[PDB]
Amino acid sequence: SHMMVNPTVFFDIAVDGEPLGRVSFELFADKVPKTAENFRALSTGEKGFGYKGSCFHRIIPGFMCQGGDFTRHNGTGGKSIYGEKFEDENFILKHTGPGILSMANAGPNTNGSQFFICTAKTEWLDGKHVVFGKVKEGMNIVEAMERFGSRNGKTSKKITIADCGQLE
Repeated sequence: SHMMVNPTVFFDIAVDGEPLGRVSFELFADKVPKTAENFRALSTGEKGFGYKGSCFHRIIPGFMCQGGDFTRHNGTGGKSIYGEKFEDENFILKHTGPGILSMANAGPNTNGSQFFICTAKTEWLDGKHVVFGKVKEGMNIVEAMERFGSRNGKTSKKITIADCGQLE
């Protein structure tokens, strides 16, 4: 069969509570359905929990912006829609360049809710982080976010997902 149109999610980002702009993502539901569905549902909040009001805890210039720890706000928390953790679905897609959306994890088969947005090609992550989407619009907003990170990931201003959901 021919694929359905892949879903699209938005984040509205704020910096110290001041609006910055919107980033929207294509989710590769065609190729990585279970992992796309988790991120989609966490973005709408439809299971009773999710990304709205969470922070980007770890940002490294030249490398990636990381968020999705909506329970502990520091990289030690988060949960999936399936349970605390779920398996690596597949490694079909690779970390090819800026904009790629991929799962953060704590080793093999430990996906929760944490994710990162690449700002460069990061091929050393191929085969151990599941790639499941890409920025489709607002890569410039990710580049603005990026400036507020540092080599050790600590942010110099508070970067938050003020609002998020699905646009048709």
